[PDB]
Amino acid sequence: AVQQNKPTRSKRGMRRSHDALTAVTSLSVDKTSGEKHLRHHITADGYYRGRKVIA
Amino acid sequence: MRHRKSGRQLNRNSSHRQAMFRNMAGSLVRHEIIKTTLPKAKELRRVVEPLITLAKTDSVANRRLAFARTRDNEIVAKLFNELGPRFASRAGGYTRILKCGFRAGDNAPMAYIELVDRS
Amino acid sequence: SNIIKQLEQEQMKQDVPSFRPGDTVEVKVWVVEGSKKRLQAFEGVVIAIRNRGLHSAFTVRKISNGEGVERVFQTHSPVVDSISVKRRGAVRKAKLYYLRERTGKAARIKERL
Amino acid sequence: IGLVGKKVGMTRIFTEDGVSIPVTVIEVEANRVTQVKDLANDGYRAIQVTTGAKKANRVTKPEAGHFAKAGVEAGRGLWEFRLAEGEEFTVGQSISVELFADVKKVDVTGTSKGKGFAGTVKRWNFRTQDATHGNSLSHRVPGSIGQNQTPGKVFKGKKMAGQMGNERVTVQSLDVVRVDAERNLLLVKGAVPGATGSDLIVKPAVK
Amino acid sequence: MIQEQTMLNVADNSGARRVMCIKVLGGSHRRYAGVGDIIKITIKEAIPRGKVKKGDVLKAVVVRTKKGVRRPDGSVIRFDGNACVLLNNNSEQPIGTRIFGPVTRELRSEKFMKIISLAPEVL
RNA sequence: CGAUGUCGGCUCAUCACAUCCUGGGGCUGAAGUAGGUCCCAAGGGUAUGGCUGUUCGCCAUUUAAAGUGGUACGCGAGCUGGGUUUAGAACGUCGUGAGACAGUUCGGUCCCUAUCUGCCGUGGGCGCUGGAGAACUGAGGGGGGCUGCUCCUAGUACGAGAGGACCGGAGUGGACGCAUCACUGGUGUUCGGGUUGUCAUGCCAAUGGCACUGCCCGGUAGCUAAAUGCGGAAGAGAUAAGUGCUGAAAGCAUCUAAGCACGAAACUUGCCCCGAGAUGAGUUCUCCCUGACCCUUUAAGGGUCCUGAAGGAACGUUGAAGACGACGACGUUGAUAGGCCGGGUGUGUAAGCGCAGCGAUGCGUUGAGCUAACCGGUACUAAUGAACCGUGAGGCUUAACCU
RNA sequence: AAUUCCUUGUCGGGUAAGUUCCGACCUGCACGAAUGGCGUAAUGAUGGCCAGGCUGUCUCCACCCGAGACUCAGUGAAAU
RNA sequence: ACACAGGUGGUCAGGUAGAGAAUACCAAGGCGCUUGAGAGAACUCGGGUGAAGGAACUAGGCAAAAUGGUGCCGUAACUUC
RNA sequence: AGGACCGAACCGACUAAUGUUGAAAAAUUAGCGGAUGACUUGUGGCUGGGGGUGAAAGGCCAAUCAAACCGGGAGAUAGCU
Ligand SMILES: [Mg+2]
Ligand SMILES: [Mg+2]
Ligand SMILES: [Mg+2]
Ligand SMILES: [Mg+2]
Ligand SMILES: [Mg+2]
Ligand SMILES: [Mg+2]
Ligand SMILES: [Mg+2]
Ligand SMILES: [Mg+2]
Ligand SMILES: [Mg+2]
Ligand SMILES: [Mg+2]
Ligand SMILES: [Mg+2]
Ligand SMILES: [Mg+2]
Ligand SMILES: [Mg+2]
Ligand SMILES: [Mg+2]
Ligand SMILES: [Mg+2]
Ligand SMILES: [Mg+2]
Ligand SMILES: [Mg+2]
Ligand SMILES: [Mg+2]
Ligand SMILES: [Mg+2]
Ligand SMILES: [Mg+2]
Ligand SMILES: [Mg+2]
Ligand SMILES: [Mg+2]
Ligand SMILES: [Mg+2]
Ligand SMILES: [Mg+2]
Ligand SMILES: [Mg+2]
Ligand SMILES: [Mg+2]
Ligand SMILES: [Mg+2]
Ligand SMILES: [Mg+2]
Ligand SMILES: [Mg+2]
Ligand SMILES: [Mg+2]
Ligand SMILES: [Mg+2]
Ligand SMILES: [Mg+2]
Ligand SMILES: [Mg+2]
Ligand SMILES: [Mg+2]
Ligand SMILES: [Mg+2]
Ligand SMILES: [Mg+2]
Ligand SMILES: [Mg+2]
Ligand SMILES: [Mg+2]
Ligand SMILES: [Mg+2]
Ligand SMILES: [Mg+2]
Ligand SMILES: [Mg+2]
Ligand SMILES: [Mg+2]
Ligand SMILES: [Mg+2]
Ligand SMILES: [Mg+2]
Ligand SMILES: [Mg+2]
Ligand SMILES: [Mg+2]
Ligand SMILES: [Mg+2]
Ligand SMILES: [Mg+2]
Ligand SMILES: [Mg+2]
Ligand SMILES: [Mg+2]
Ligand SMILES: [Mg+2]
Ligand SMILES: [Mg+2]
Ligand SMILES: [Mg+2]
Ligand SMILES: [Mg+2]
Ligand SMILES: [Mg+2]
Ligand SMILES: [Mg+2]
Ligand SMILES: [Mg+2]
Ligand SMILES: [Mg+2]
Ligand SMILES: [Mg+2]
Ligand SMILES: [Mg+2]
Ligand SMILES: [Mg+2]
Ligand SMILES: [Mg+2]
Ligand SMILES: [Mg+2]
Ligand SMILES: [Mg+2]
Ligand SMILES: [Mg+2]
Ligand SMILES: [Mg+2]
Ligand SMILES: [Mg+2]
Ligand SMILES: [Mg+2]
Ligand SMILES: [Mg+2]
Ligand SMILES: [Mg+2]
Ligand SMILES: [Mg+2]
Ligand SMILES: [Mg+2]
Ligand SMILES: [Mg+2]
Ligand SMILES: [Mg+2]
Ligand SMILES: [Mg+2]
Ligand SMILES: [Mg+2]
Ligand SMILES: [Mg+2]
Ligand SMILES: [Mg+2]
Ligand SMILES: [Mg+2]
Ligand SMILES: [Mg+2]
Ligand SMILES: [Mg+2]
Ligand SMILES: [Mg+2]
Ligand SMILES: [Mg+2]
Repeated sequence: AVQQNKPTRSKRGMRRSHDALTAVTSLSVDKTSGEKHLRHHITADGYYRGRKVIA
Repeated sequence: MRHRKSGRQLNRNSSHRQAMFRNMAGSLVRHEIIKTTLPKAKELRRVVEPLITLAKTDSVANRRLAFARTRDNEIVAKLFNELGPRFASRAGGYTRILKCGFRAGDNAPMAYIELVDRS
Repeated sequence: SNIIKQLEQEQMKQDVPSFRPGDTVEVKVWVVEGSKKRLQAFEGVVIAIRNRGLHSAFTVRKISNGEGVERVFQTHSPVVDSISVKRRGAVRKAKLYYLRERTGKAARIKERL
Repeated sequence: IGLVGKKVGMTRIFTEDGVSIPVTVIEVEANRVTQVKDLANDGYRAIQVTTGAKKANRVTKPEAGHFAKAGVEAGRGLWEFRLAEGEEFTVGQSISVELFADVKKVDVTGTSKGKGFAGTVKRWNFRTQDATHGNSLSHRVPGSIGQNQTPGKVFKGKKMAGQMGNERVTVQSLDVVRVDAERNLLLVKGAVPGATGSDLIVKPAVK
Repeated sequence: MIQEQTMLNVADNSGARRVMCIKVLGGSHRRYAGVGDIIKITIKEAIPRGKVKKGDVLKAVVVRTKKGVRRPDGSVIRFDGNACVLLNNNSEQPIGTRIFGPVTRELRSEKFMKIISLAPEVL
C-alpha cells in the first residue's frame, strides 16, 4: 500500500497541474446601485435587480 | 439510486430532520425573514408553503391540523390571523429565495428566504 | 400520459360493481375444456382490491376442500364475465391479509348494514 | 428504413381471447427528411430524418440554416438511416407512421436507463462471499482478479465495476401489435429500452 | 417454486403424508419446479398400512404450489400448501387412485389425464 | 533465510488439446437403435447433495456432458483458517528422566489509507492548418455462439420379431445474457391507520415528542426478481479431416502434379456495441468574420486604435444524467424546479356537533378526512439587461478550369 | 476407545446418500486396576451427532434508514 | 505521552408503570460529546423488512431469527430420593 | 437452609462483528458466566532475584520474566555480519 520509489518534482508538478483554481469570470455590476456582486446574488448593501430588499 | 425521488436527506436522521423543519418553519413565521443555507431553504419552501395553503381556509379542523404541523399556538394563531388574509389572493408560491454569498465558517452557500408580502 | 389514458379508457370495461374488500363475490369466468368456452363459478371473499384503471385486480380467496385458494382476477380482462356480491361484509381494514393465518370460525366477518 | 419515436409508456392490450400483452406505446410523429445522401455526392445511400419542434431561440444558426435550406420545419434533432436498394426518397418528404402497415417484427434501439456507478454484483452478475462464517470486509467485493506473477497483469477486458447503462442498446424482433394512424402510435410488445421520454429508433427487423 | 429439501404434503391417498423433494429433473442446474413438473421425492412419513414405505425414492408431479401459477391473463392461483401426486419410478403413472384437494388447469395435457380426471375440482 | 505466506473451501477466472457433450467424417466382428475405435475441430457448454480438514474418493440422484492439465499443486497488499506447523492439555508407545512421535484428539490474534505498471469507467489540455455546430462512412476492437424433450415426416426404411431410423420441418423447456415495470410481488424509517408505556400542549377532547420507524398493519412513485419481453440463428466466403469428377509422369491405374466440385458449432463475414488521438487525425452539410495603421532584420514577424461575429464558456432552475467533472432540458419571447388547482392512488368513515347506552363505544354527518416521489394544467416565487473567452478572409510549390 | 497402524475393520440403527455419531463383534500394532479400572443422578460460556421451532446462513440476493467513502471550505500526518 | 469513546473508593437515590437501584418517559439539575456545508455512486460499518423454500450454507446452525412475563392445569426416562 | 435458583450493582472475559499505523501499546458494541461466597473491594503492612509468590500456565514481580530493573567488571567476547 506504500510507494516503491521517490517520485520526481516533474511528476508532482504534473499532478498538481489540475488542482489549480479558476477565477470568477465577471461580477455583475448592478444597474441602479453601481456596485459589484456575483451573478444572481444580493450585494453587501442589499440590492438585487435594483430594489433594496433587506436591512 | 436516486431516480425520480424527492426530498433532500440533509445529513440528518429522519426524526431530527422533521423536527428541525418544523422548528425552522416556526422561526420563519415569527421573524418574517430568515437566513439559512441554500438547500435547507430549498427544502423549507415545500414545508412552509403547505401551512399557509392550509390556513388560507380557516376552521377548527385546519387549526388543529396546523397545530399538529407546527406544535405552537403562537405560530398557529399568527398563521390563521395574519398569514391567511395576506396571502388570500395568492395562487401558491409565498416565499422568495435570495442567495446572499457564503458563510465564513464552513463556506456554506447562504440564502435569505422571506415572505413575498413582507414589507 | 394522456395517450396511455386514451388507449386505456378505450378498452376499460363499463359495468364494474361496488365490491368492497370483504364483500364476498361469486365470479363467473370462461374456462376452455377441449374446445368449449364454458363458465366456472369461483365464489369467495375479496381480500385485496387494487385499482390502476385498466390494470385493476381483486384477489378472491375461498376454501375449496380444506386447501384454501387465492386467485387474483384482473377486473377488466375479458376472461371474467360476471361479478356478483353475495353478502355485504364490513371490516375496518382495506386489504385482509390477516385472514390467511385464520381458518374456520375465526375468519368470518360481520355483515354490513 | 426506420422511424424515430418517443417512448411514452407501457400498458396492456387485451384481445378477445383473454390474453394480456405488455404493449409499449411508441408515439411516432411525421418524420421529416432533411438531406438525402447518394454515392457521387457523399459516399453511401442514406437519408436524414428529424422529428418534433425545438424553440426558435434554442436552435442555433448552423442547425437552423441546415433545416431552412433543407426545406422543412425546424425539428429537434437528426438521425441517419441507411437505404436498402429500392428506395428513392425526396428531400421534402415526411415519413409517416404507416410504414409499418405490413411488418410483424421490429428492432428497437435506444439509450438504456443509466444506473450509476454500479458495482460488479449489480453490473456483471457476480456472486458474493458469505455474510457470516468469518467473512470480514468482503461481503460483496470482486475478489481475485488475476494469477500469481504470470501474467503479472490484469488481462484486458477483465470484468470490473463501472458505469452500467446509459448506452445505446438494441432489442431485436419485438412484435408490432398495432399501428394507430390516427393517434400516431406504434404499439409493440415487450420491453423496449429507455424511460418515458426516451428517443427510440424503430427499424424493420433483420432476423 | 419447489426446491431440493422442500417438504411437500401429499394430495392423494397413496399412503404418504409428508414428502421431501430431493432432485428436480429436466436440466442442469435446474432450480425450481412449477406445477406439472416431475421431481424426485423421498418419503418422511406414511400412514401405517399403505402402498409406500418410509425411506423410498420415487417420482412425483407437483400439482399445487404456494407461489401460484400465472395464467396467460395474469390470474395467479396461490394455495396454502405445496402439494404433489406420487408416481412410479419407471412407468410414470400416479400410484394412488384418488386425489385430495384441488388441481390447476396447467396440469391438463396428454400426460396427466388421470390426475385431472381424478381431481375433485380443477381451478 | 537483512523472509518469496506452503493444504483445502469461497469469489473471480484465463489458456492448451492429448475432447466429456454438441459439429464433420473413415473403418467396423456396423441390419436398425445403442455402440466400439481412429482422423479434423477449443465457438460455446461442462451437476447438486451425504461423510470427511480435504484435493481424491465412495455413495444417492440428475444431466446432452458432469473433460484432462497448466496458470507460484492460479488466486490470503481479495476472503476464510477446518488441516498443517508455536506457547495449554491428555491418551498409546518410546526414554530411568527433561522430553518425543508424517500417531491420536480438545483449544489457539491472519495487519496495511495503492506511488508505478495493469484493468474498469470518466474527464481536462492541445492537436486535426480560419473558427464553430451537427450528422456520418468505418480502419480497428469487444460482445454473442450452449442444448434437452414432444410431434409431423413415419411406427416408414431396416428387422423374423421386439424395437426403430438418417435427412428435413414445427413447437415447448433448461442454463446464460440484454432490457423493462404493464402484470405477480419484495422494499418503500418522507403517505394513511391501529396500539402499549410515559411526558408535554392549563384541563376534557384532539394531537405531538421518546422508546431500533416504539411494535405492528396496509402502501404511491422509484429500484428491483422470483416477474415478462427478446436473443443464440438463417445465409454467404475460404477451408480442415474426408469425399469426389476428369487426368497423366507410369499406354493400365490414380481425388493431383495441370484443372474443377462438395465439405464443420472451427477462421472472415452476417447480428449487437465501442469507434477519426485511425497523428493514415477521414467524408458531407450548415453558419460566421470582407477594419485601420506603425515599425525594423522583412516574416508564416512584432506593437497600437477600432472591432468581439458564429458560437462557446460562466451563472441560475434542474433532470427517469450523475462520486466530482461530463451528457441532456430550460432562462420571461418561459412549464426547468417548487408552489397552487383538478385528478389518480393509498389508507379506510377524520375533527366538531347531535342522538343511544350507566360506560367503554356505536350510530348520523361519512367512502369522510389526510394524501411523498405520479398525471394534466396555472407564471405565484425563482431561473437578470448584461459583462467574459473566441475575431477581423485563413501560408508555400505544383497541377486542372478561367479571360 | 481422547488409546486401533492395516482401517472409511465387519455387522446393525440413523439418512436417498453418514471417513463423523450411537450399539455390538475382539483380530487389545501399543487399555487395564489409587500416574487408578468400570459404572453414574445432578452440574458444564466444554467435546461429537440427531430431531422439533426458527430464520437472508443459503438457492439469490433486492430495497430502505443512518455513519464513512465522493465534492467545497479550514487544519493537516504516516510506514516507504 | 494527548482537552484520549479506557480505569478509579464512599455519601444523597424524586414522579409514572414495574417485583426491581432492571427497563421506558420525566422533574430538579446538567448538557448537545471543538470541524462544518453539500451530494445521496461503488464499497465498508451499525441496522430494518422480504416472495417461495427452510441448514440445501458450512470446518461447524458461527451469526442472525425465534422462545421470553404473571396465575392455573401438567410433567417422563433415569435417580445419590 | 445452602460454595441452591433466575437476575441489576460489582467482579469478570465465552462467542461474534468493528478495529487493526485504532478513540485504546487489548478497547467499544450485541449477546455471555458468577452474583451470601473457595466472593469482591478501599486503606496500611509483608515476602527481593536462583529469590519471592503461585487452586501450577514456567504464570506474575511497574506496558519487560526459562530467572526483573539500575550502576559497575566492560571497549566481556564474536574463527561471525
Ligand atoms: Mg528495490
Ligand atoms: Mg489533485
Ligand atoms: Mg422530481
Ligand atoms: Mg458531513
Ligand atoms: Mg423515533
Ligand atoms: Mg441516475
Ligand atoms: Mg453464494
Ligand atoms: Mg479484521
Ligand atoms: Mg461484515
Ligand atoms: Mg500476490
Ligand atoms: Mg512482462
Ligand atoms: Mg527463504
Ligand atoms: Mg529485502
Ligand atoms: Mg485435435
Ligand atoms: Mg467409428
Ligand atoms: Mg481453451
Ligand atoms: Mg480460438
Ligand atoms: Mg489447476
Ligand atoms: Mg506443478
Ligand atoms: Mg497455489
Ligand atoms: Mg510435493
Ligand atoms: Mg488459499
Ligand atoms: Mg497476493
Ligand atoms: Mg486450525
Ligand atoms: Mg505442550
Ligand atoms: Mg513432523
Ligand atoms: Mg490510480
Ligand atoms: Mg478529452
Ligand atoms: Mg469481431
Ligand atoms: Mg413493478
Ligand atoms: Mg409503474
Ligand atoms: Mg405490494
Ligand atoms: Mg412499512
Ligand atoms: Mg412497487
Ligand atoms: Mg403518547
Ligand atoms: Mg387525554
Ligand atoms: Mg422529549
Ligand atoms: Mg452456417
Ligand atoms: Mg478416375
Ligand atoms: Mg488414365
Ligand atoms: Mg469450396
Ligand atoms: Mg448452433
Ligand atoms: Mg463461425
Ligand atoms: Mg406559455
Ligand atoms: Mg410545476
Ligand atoms: Mg380510491
Ligand atoms: Mg387520526
Ligand atoms: Mg367524526
Ligand atoms: Mg354509510
Ligand atoms: Mg380517499
Ligand atoms: Mg391532491
Ligand atoms: Mg405535469
Ligand atoms: Mg483410524
Ligand atoms: Mg454403517
Ligand atoms: Mg462405540
Ligand atoms: Mg492399545
Ligand atoms: Mg491406561
Ligand atoms: Mg499401578
Ligand atoms: Mg452432521
Ligand atoms: Mg480539503
Ligand atoms: Mg473534546
Ligand atoms: Mg476520558
Ligand atoms: Mg426511579
Ligand atoms: Mg437505567
Ligand atoms: Mg448510505
Ligand atoms: Mg431481519
Ligand atoms: Mg424469505
Ligand atoms: Mg408483508
Ligand atoms: Mg413467507
Ligand atoms: Mg445434517
Ligand atoms: Mg451440508
Ligand atoms: Mg457444500
Ligand atoms: Mg448464537
Ligand atoms: Mg436475536
Ligand atoms: Mg448462587
Ligand atoms: Mg460487555
Ligand atoms: Mg445469577
Ligand atoms: Mg538473578
Ligand atoms: Mg510448558
Ligand atoms: Mg510485566
Ligand atoms: Mg542467569
Ligand atoms: Mg564491542
Ligand atoms: Mg575484563
